[PDB]
Amino acid sequence: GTGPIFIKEVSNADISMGDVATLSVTVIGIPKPKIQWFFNGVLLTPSADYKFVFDGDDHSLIILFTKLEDEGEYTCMASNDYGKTICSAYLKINSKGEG
Repeated sequence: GTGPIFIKEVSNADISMGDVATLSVTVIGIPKPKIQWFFNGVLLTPSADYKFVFDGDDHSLIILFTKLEDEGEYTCMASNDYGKTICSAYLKINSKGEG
């Protein structure tokens, strides 16, 4: 019965606008921790262009069809009966446009 531990924390990433953005972690703990993702501190929910996927101990956030507005600080939080643990990364979206 241990708190959650990030074996693999999220990494910063640089993406061109429109490409797929991914953030990945590996987490362990008993009971199996639950994963949540935040953008500049606000909870993200699954939708057509955000996928919350997992496989075993691995979790990923997948952002399809990125727009400049998706640039910012993404936080992974893992939670179980014995604690809560976070890690964060910066997603930079290199964009082209006109005012």
